[PDB]
Amino acid sequence: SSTASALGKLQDVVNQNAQALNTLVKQLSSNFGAISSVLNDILSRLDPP
Amino acid sequence: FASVYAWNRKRISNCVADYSVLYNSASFSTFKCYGVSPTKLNDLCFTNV
Repeated sequence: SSTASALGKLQDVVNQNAQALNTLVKQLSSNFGAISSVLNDILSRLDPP
Repeated sequence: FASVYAWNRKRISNCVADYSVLYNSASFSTFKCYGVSPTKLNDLCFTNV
């Protein structure tokens, strides 16, 4: 009870999973060389070709 | 209009423009536009010109 940090393995697993998921979801905002980071504005501003 | 060395720069803001009538005029020798399609110019809303 008194001494914490004795359950490191489960916390590490949860932290790794959460951090990987957060990195994946944050990657969605990258420009990737285009002119905008959102496809809706690309459809609403350009011409197909 | 002044020369190329003294190009005249002007600010356009706080107005409701209408580019359709400007586009439909046939007096323009050349009309090529980048990044925005001329047809969709009547829907986007900008900050200043």
